[PDB]
Amino acid sequence: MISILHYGYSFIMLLGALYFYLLSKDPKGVPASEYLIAMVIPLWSGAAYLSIALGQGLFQYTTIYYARYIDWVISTPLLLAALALTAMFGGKKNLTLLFSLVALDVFMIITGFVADLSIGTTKYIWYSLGVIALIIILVITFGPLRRIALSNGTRLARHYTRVAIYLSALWVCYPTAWLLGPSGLGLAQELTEVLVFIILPIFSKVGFSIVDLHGLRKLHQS
Amino acid sequence: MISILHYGYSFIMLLGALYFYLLSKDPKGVPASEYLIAMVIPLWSGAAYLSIALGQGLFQYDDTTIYYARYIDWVISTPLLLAALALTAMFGGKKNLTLLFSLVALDVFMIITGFVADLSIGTTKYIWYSLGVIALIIILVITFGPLRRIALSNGTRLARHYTRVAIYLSALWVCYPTAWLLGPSGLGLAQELTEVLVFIILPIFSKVGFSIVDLHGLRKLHQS
Amino acid sequence: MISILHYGYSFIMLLGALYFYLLSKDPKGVPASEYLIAMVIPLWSGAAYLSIALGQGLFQYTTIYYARYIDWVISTPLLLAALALTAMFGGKKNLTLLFSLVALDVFMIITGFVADLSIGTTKYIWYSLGVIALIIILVITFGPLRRIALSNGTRLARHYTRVAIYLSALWVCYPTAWLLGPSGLGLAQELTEVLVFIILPIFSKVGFSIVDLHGLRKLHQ
Ligand SMILES: CCCCCCCC/C=C/CCCCCCCC(=O)OC[C@H](O)CO
Ligand SMILES: CCCCCCCC/C=C/CCCCCCCC(=O)O
Ligand SMILES: CCCCCCCC/C=C\CCCCCCCC(=O)O
Ligand code: NA
Ligand code: NA
Ligand code: NA
Repeated sequence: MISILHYGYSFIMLLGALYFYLLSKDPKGVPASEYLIAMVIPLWSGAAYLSIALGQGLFQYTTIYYARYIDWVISTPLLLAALALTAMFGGKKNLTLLFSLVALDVFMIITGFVADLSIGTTKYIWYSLGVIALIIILVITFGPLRRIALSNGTRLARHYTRVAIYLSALWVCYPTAWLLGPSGLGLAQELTEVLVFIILPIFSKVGFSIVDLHGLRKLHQS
Repeated sequence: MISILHYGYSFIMLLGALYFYLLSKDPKGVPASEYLIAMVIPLWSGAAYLSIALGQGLFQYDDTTIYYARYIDWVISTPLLLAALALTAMFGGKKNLTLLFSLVALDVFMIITGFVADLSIGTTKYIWYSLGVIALIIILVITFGPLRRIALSNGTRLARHYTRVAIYLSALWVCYPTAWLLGPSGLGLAQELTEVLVFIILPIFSKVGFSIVDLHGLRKLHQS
Repeated sequence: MISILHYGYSFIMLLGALYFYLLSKDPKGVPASEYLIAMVIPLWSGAAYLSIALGQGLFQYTTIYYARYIDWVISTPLLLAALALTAMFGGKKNLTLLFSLVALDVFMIITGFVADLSIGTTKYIWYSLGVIALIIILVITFGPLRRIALSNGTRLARHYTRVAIYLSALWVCYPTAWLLGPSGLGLAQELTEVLVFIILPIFSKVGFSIVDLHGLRKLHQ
């Protein structure tokens, strides 16, 4: 079942990527960079999850699904780049703030991988450092990055706020599931965790970019 | 012989790098970025191939030898080659860094699928290989489609140079997956030594030859 | 002792990062990018050294403190980015020159890691390539990068020269200690090398950015 769930996930990622490609051909004032990011996220995630479907992107250590961290260390900084570019839509870019989010996010994913390879107190030290990074990402998202969005007008700021809440609600679920599942407290079964880390990322990747791209495209004049 | 071939390759990479450095000192309207890219490609490749010459950048796996240092080479040198190609198309005009990074992403993916295919067996190997070939097809579609249209937007003379470089690169690059499939990593029709020689000769043309053709052509556009 | 030294180091890195964050809130004409670089360097290094403190970022092979290379491959190109941005302060950026330093530096760290995994002549081939990369970094630092600093006026060039000497003096210590210690000739003891690679980087990361940011901030008035 776990293999078939990952094949299904990879197929959905491919369909999402093809949909964003089709949208990119009639871009409605959204820059090509947003369409590229929206395609790379699911194609990379799809490849990483295909490796799990094929029985390659996991090892016994309990099963470490290490291909999830290979996925996230690329897909999650790109999702924050997408969020930042939405805040900056129609205005000056702040690439310093964008790269601040990239740095926090790459660190967060690495601490999760090291936490997964760790045992005892050590595991929860790494986990806690990753949670601290996520807290700072959310502080930036609802603080300075939101102030940039507000500077780009009512309609853009409304859309940014929707995308920021959508992202934040889904992202807090990842460390929650991690802690409850086999990598942490071992309260939830492996299959439960697998389903959560199939369904969450469908919404976090393809769902996020449908919401984000549709909302930006709606701002288009003629 | 295999060790000596790799030492020889690394020496040729170093000579190429020194030549591009000397050209960079009298740049003839070509931006410093193009000279830097042209030097990083052969120096990185030369270091990776030095690791093979020293007996380090390879291991035994499925009874075959995986020359893993080739993938360490290509995952850096090949996206830089497409960046060089893209910057040629954009010469004298607005840069499209979105298209350039599209090529970088496709290319890094392509090299990673090759490495994973090499570590794989059976149907799994050809799934990864096939995904890398699809990435190369999309790179070539970009090269002869939208990237060529950018070159044409920069005028007849630039577009003539771009088209020459695009054909040169494309002709060499389609050889890599062809050799890979025929050789020990794939169907095992071609012998290890044949594959070693192909993956010594091809990259001399793909790296140093490409940047000689590209930089000479760009420098020729300069009026002194 | 080795574990406690690494915990202490990680704590000093955290305090440095928090100090640079506080400076960033009243930036005195220094761009946000400089404060971001100044924070990433010690936080990344702190995390890498925490892995050693916890007994994770090392293996027996001699002990390879592999977490040092994970640290340096990110922290050292960022330090050269900081140095390059200082030279370019108040003028046009030369990102080609900056990325030239990044490329040489990442290569240098990788040769050190490969040298550490190597034995005999092979070890010293990789080590020598890394030393050549460092010499080119220093030639750039005191040649073309210093000429950019001089183009940005007397006060900036005075500050740049101070931070270039500070960085250069510390950086030449790393390959010297590496060669003398267990990874090289094995003349210096493991504990001596551990202390050198605790003290040097405190000056190379937090000390460097205190000197750099204080000097740039002083140019505001
Ligand atoms: C294991 C994973 C490895 C990851 C692999 C990473 C690849 C590194 C290189 C990428 C392409 C570089 C892009 C080049 C940037 C564009 C240059 C540019 O903008 O040039 C401006 C102009 O030419 C000057 O005046
Ligand atoms: C091993 C960890 C590797 C992490 C690499 C980072 C992954 C890719 C994400 C990078 C951030 C992309 C930022 C794009 C900025 C676009 C700016 C613009 O559109 O003008
Ligand atoms: C590991 C595979 C993916 C790694 C690379 C991902 C690249 C995609 C992300 C960023 C695109 C950057 C676009 C820059 C836009 C600037 C404006 C322009 O000139 O078009
Ligand atoms: Na967006
Ligand atoms: Na070019
Ligand atoms: Na600086």
